[PDB]
Amino acid sequence: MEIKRFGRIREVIPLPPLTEIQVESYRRALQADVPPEKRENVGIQAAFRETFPIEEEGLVLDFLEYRLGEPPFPQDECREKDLTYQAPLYARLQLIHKDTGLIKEDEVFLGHIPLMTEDGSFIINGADRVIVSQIHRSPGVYFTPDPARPGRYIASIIPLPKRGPWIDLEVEPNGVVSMKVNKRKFPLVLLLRVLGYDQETLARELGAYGELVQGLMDESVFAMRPEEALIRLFTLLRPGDPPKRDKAVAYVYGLIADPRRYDLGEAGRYKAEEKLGIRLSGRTLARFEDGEFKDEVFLPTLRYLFALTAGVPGHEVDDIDHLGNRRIRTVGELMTDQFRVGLARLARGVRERMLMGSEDSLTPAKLVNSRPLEAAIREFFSRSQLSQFKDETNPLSSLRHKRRISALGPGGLTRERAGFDVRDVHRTHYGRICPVETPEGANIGLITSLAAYARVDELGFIRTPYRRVVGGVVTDEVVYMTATEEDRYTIAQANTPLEGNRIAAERVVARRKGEPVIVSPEEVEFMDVSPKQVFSVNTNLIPFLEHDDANRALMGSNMQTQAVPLIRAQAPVVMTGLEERVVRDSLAALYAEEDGEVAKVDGNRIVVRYEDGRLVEYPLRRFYRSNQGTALDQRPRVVVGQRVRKGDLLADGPASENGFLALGQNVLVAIMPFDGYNFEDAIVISEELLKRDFYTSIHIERYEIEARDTKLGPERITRDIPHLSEAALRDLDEEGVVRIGAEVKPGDILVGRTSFKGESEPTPEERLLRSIFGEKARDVKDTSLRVPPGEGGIVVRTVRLRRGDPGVELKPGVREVVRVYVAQKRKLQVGDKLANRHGNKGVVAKILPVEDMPHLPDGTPVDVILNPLGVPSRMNLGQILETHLGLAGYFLGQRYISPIFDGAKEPEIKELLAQAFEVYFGKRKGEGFGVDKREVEVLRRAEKLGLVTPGKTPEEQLKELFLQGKVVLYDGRTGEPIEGPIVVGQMFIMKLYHMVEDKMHARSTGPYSLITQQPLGGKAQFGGQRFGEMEVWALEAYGAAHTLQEMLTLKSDDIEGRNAAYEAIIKGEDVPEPSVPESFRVLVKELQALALDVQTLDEKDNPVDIFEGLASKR
Amino acid sequence: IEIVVRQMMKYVEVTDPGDSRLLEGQVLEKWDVEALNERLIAEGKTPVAWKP
Amino acid sequence: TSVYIEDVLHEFSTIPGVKEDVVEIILNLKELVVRFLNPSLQTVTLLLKAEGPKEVKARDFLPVADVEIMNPDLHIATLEEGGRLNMEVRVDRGVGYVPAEKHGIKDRINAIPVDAVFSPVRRVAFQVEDTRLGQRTDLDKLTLRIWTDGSVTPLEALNQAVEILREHLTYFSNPQ
Amino acid sequence: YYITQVRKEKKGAGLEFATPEEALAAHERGEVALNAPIKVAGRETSVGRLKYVFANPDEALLAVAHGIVDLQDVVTVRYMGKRLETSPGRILFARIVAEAVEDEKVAWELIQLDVPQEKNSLKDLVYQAFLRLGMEKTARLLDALKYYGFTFSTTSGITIGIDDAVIPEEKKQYLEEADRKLLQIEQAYEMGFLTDRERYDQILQLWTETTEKVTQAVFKNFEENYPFNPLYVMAQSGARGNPQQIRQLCGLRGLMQKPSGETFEVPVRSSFREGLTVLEYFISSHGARKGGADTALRTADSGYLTRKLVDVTHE
Amino acid sequence: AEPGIDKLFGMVDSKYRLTVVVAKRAQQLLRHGFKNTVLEPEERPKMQTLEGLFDDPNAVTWAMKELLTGRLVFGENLVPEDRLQKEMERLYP
DNA sequence: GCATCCGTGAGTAGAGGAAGCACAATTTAACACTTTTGTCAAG
DNA sequence: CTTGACAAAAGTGTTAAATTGTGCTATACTGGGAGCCGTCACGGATGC
Ligand SMILES: [Mg+2]
Ligand SMILES: [Mg+2]
Ligand SMILES: [Mg+2]
Repeated sequence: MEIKRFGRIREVIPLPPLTEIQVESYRRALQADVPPEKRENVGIQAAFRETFPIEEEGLVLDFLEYRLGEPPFPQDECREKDLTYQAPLYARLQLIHKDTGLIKEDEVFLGHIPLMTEDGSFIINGADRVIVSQIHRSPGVYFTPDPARPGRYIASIIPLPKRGPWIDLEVEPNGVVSMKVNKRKFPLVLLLRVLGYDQETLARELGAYGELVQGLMDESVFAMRPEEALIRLFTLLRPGDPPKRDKAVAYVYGLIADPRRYDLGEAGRYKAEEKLGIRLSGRTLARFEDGEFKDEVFLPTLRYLFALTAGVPGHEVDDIDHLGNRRIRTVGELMTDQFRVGLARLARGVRERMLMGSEDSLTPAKLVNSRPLEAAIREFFSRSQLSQFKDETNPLSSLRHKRRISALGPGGLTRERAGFDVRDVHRTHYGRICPVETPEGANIGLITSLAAYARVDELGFIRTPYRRVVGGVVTDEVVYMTATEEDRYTIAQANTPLEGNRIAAERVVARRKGEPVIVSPEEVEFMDVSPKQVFSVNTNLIPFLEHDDANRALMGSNMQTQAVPLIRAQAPVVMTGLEERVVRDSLAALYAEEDGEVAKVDGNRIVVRYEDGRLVEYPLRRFYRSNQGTALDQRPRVVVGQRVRKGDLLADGPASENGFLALGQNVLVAIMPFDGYNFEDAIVISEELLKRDFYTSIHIERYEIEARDTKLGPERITRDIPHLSEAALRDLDEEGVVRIGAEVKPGDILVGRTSFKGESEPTPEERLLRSIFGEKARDVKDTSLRVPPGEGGIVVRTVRLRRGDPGVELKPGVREVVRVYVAQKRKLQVGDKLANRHGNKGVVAKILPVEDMPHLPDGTPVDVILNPLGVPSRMNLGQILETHLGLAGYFLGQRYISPIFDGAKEPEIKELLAQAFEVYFGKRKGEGFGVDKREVEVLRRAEKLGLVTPGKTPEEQLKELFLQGKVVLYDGRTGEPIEGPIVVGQMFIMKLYHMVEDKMHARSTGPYSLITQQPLGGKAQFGGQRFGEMEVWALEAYGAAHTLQEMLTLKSDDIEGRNAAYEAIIKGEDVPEPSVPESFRVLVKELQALALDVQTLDEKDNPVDIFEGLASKR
Repeated sequence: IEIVVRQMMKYVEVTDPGDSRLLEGQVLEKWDVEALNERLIAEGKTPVAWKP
Repeated sequence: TSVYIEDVLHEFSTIPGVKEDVVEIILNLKELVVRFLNPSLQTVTLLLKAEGPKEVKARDFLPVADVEIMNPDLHIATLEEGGRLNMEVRVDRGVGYVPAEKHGIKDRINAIPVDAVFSPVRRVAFQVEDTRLGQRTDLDKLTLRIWTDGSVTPLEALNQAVEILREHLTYFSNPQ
Repeated sequence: YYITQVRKEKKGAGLEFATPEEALAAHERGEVALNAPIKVAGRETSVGRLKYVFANPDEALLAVAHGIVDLQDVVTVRYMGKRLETSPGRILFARIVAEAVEDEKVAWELIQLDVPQEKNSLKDLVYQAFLRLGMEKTARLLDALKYYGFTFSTTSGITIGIDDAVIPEEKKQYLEEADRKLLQIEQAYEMGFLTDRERYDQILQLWTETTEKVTQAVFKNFEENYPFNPLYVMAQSGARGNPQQIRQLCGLRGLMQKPSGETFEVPVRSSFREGLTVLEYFISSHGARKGGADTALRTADSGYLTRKLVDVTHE
Repeated sequence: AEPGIDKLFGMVDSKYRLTVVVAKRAQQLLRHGFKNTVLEPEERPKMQTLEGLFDDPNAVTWAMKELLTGRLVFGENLVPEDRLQKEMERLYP
């Protein structure tokens, strides 16, 4: 099956590594392999040098270097034993006695740092997790207008999150310039005096504006000494505390000048220098030295504010949603932030220990307690909003998870308090953030995806590539630039016609600061690389995207993440060209390292002898269970003695076919209504799909149980369970565990367990019963593990962990734990959900035998019938064009690649359909068959519909219908043709994760809640359905008083009523009258706890007791 | 819509207490004050003056 | 209908020395075409013993009387040196499509039931042409095209279908 | 709808004759069509009404089974003592209602026979039957309507292809006219006659008018040349779609709004059939996101109103 | 649609009174084991079983059919409630 | 006329989720012994 | 139905050992520590 490629645009660079946002950021933070003397002041190395040295204020503790050790356990062992994949951390510290001059050095153990796997994830307590990148406002200096009063501006200084307070500079109506700090507004001159600024200094530079400088010229504080001004400022900041200079300088220096408390950031310092046109020595607002404060940023910020208000041409306001003002915090920065938090706590315990207890006899190891540091790191990797359970339904699911961008999390926005403006598609999103891939609902615009060609720079700003255009010719030089840098040029579109490298069009479509213009070739300065750089990886997998509405393209890209792997999965007939790279970068398949020869091929491992002579053996993951329950295994694709080149495929991974992404099947589709089984998105399929094992997938479930120590005695896992027949114990081995290979059904025992009965004398009726049969009560009871309703399959694995085993950390009191893995093979059934890449989805409602399906004149039946009424109002025409191209490939036996916005057009599709008709109809004529009597009838109507040309021969009119994608179709039930030609072709359809097998649930009675005594919720708990307020309104509008009362009392929490109702039904009686609900009794008691006397009365205002006299004091 | 609006016009405000214990500016239901007024007329007392 | 492989407990496993897993091997066994030469025969069991290295085809099954394999070149498994395959395959006679969950046939403890597709007919189509006889001009010409797997000839299948339709037409005889 | 809509032909369409034999004779020669409107002596008829005259509904439907006529051909049928001029499919619709309610005479008063059955006409039929017959008989008519509607849509041949989105010939002519008028607005702006604001408002008015003309050209083409087009039939019957969504498929997309609320000067001049450009696709995404945020952020405002209403009126 | 629902709605002034009459009649039939019915043997509702035709076990179905025959009397303050059950129990032990 | 304070924002489903020590009071367990309570054999 | 038995299961002091509750310590020491703005936006009621 050959592959045909469309398109004209030639890409000069390939896609970057698709997981480099995760992988490269975490390597920079750790610097694990860089020698200690060559390490740069980034990552955790920068955190060590910030907290150290620690001084008592004559003892000093200093930091020299660190190193990372080998992990204790491998990745697969951590998954099986529920461990964390980590590495020990060691620090090399020295203690110096200032009074004496004696030094001691030793290496102290600091704890464990989690390690990232090769694909870019973590193993935390045995589970795979992903750290999601966070977007937030960049630090710096910003100028925005005053919303209340026109012509006025506000200057803001923003540090890194939790690294200082915000500073506001505003010109008050009275003319006084004010500075607001921590919800408190005070005149700026008071602080501006502390920085040693006199009346002669201020008016020299800012006096060239007019009336604004007069508001900074108060003589009440101008003569005041900076020390007096310092104390006065302290009183305003925190009134009530005693004014002392020692306390005063501590507060002012620690608010704007302490590097350990205020941090502008590398990005913030870079932004401040670019805007104000200054150069900063540090990352603080002011610099304290020689016993005085010196200004660094306050003066240049004030000059910009005054000049902006005056109206100088060169000063403009800032757009806060501009992508040059928003930056990304990746996993390395997020981890390092918590590392610095926990390190500051460690230094706080060092200080309290070095001034109390054996001061003369100290060692560095005795001072350092690393418990605070380990708790900070453990908390981040377990209970952070950005640390999420990994999505691995298919290899594409995990790739998308690693490129998501979230505005939520600690230091971010909130879902409820986010407005419209922060959710919009900004013009700078072009080439950096995908405009279509986002969740619908409360998270729309707050979670997004990185563009396919984008990359995050060292300061956290997203850049996109462009090609340099000089003198009308396009060069291959590629420049990555940010949004702020991009605004200065005229950028042409990627589809601009070229004659080699020369621009051929006279009029060129271009962007200037985000808006379309028409320009001459001599005005162009840059060019787009490809149309693929505007969208994300998921959106780039949808062919004919230019013919689909964006609201339905959002559904198509999202649902590709939910497709489950199939045992006979195949690659789509029509592809875009990203299917190979997705499989390669997901690390799910196996490739050869260099040239060699295959020596051994097996279902478990492959051995390759490379041309240098060395043998490398590759084990294969087989029948592994993912986080979502889908089976992940690798199948070999080579034979013994086969020569391979570097990068050749060795074994396919899940949902791949010869190295291409394979999320479904290619089926024959007819577009027509069918007897109402297609009604409102429902789908009809053929029984022939089941016969050849299409849409068949494998799922694995895990079950667990524990044996504990109790006061009454230990629980025992055993085969000898009381009161059980041999039919129940048939599949258990001698240890009480089900044998491997057994078939289990609901109610079957998996692991047998007994527990010691609690001390309780029996009821009198039971005592007489035991006397009659002469049976002695046992001391243990059945507590074994059984299959839940609606589940089952084949037992494929057992795991047994015991106390004392190496690496096993069981909780106190737990003796052993047993785990059982059960696998089932699922075929397509009524109630299962199907979808295509253009957003068309629906559940299977009918399965028909093969002789019932519509069929071609040569006897071939179709596989799927889709309703044409779902197309017009959704405006997703891409599925129609995919069907037309799939019809040509069905007869020609070829597949196609059509890139988005540069691909297959109708004249090319119609030229392929003309070749396919010559084999679809020319074959018939050679075999000795003409035109059917039934086809002549359909042709007669077809020219009354204006579909064919009158006067042509039947063969010529059948070809006219084929070029429109339509054929004559016969009815399987009657043998007569459909009255009009029907669109028939080949389409790629996926089977989604949502199956009716996992969702059907029912309940009669079961567990109840503790306090309210109402039924529990959830299928996993065997809970009932919530009958909420709006449901109660519907029953009231119907006038169904007795039906409403049953749900309120007899079926939720009337304890006496629900017991009597059950006993009446099993006796063949009608249910009795209900009584007071229990939750009303709770409300009365809770109101009495609030010292409120609530009483129920009768017609005569006499009290009525609703507690049966159980709560009345005699 | 007319059922909802009828509930929106359910209250009145006292402007003249008359021969009653009500207070000027007190808000009460229109049904109650009309029943109170027709009782006062039977016993020959000055009625209450209210405002919608 | 059912397969048993020595040293294999279920179908979600692998065999040392064998490239394919049990699921793939069973998918290959659903393509085997077996012809019974005796109308009274209802069930047979085919035995296979192989040692690698070799590609085992359908012709490696041991000969059985009144049983013929119609596609001897069907690939089954690939054996590497050190690999062994010792299996028993049960072939039944029936009609229609029967999932493995409905029959659940196992000859021994570790056997694996297989979904059965009993139909020997692969594809059917019929043509209607316009013929004439003297003055009459609107007459029909009928052609039937039948594709089978070889165990039953198209002429044999046509005769059996005509008898099924004739038998059903006798049900309209006695009004109760 | 598909069985109660009649056919129209254009071959004869205006020819005049003297006797019905002359009109019939021209039909076999191929000069006129079965449903083309002609004039026999003074009235307007067709060949089908003169050629096929049926004595009862059974005879007309037996002729359909033999393929003599279609359900959309207008013929002469005798029914309930009157000589009607309708199609067999409209007679078939009348029998569906008559048997469902088991009263031929009352069912004859409930229906409009001379129009295709659309969403509104079918809704009127249900309400009148509820008034005259009650719930039990109305529920039986609903199931009969459901049964026959599904049966006839399966065998009629309704499908969607790329060529069913027919491009009118007037779109090219309209887009050329707008280019000249737009180029004239720019000419007077350089002369100082108009400012920036009124030049902005005039460009929007030109594109608002052009979009409306394309919308009418799309539907005029369907009702004149493709009256059985799948898109046209779906919208006219009320099954699916409105003219605004049809224009985007067959005509042009139109003007788009910026995130601030302003509208881009250049519209999107391509339909979904031709395919948008990359820049056009990006421009359109601003409004798709805005619509999605309105749905999510304002369902709470509506549901909060409902709870207020319930708690003020529940007594 | 329930059989004869249009005629049932026309026998009462309020639609909720019909539900009250039906529900109380069905309780009477259940309590006396269907021995107090006003239906003739050829009018009794039936259900089809693998073993043959038997009496309909649904008491609500019986009550609706009885009410269509015109042999039941309903109203308010017809008889003392204690005296009603005593006589009905004596007639149908 | 305005500054300050306070309560409100749709439904169902899922699926993960850092002191010692000495010494007095008090409670509990061990161990016998006395008394009560069934069985057995008569009878 | 009542006697004589007969060991056994249960009840009753007695006491040593775990277990728990409480007071005490003498160089001189004398006012905390974490926060830290897309600070949510709008209506109603109260107090100046
Ligand atoms: Mg969602
Ligand atoms: Mg077969
Ligand atoms: Mg005639």
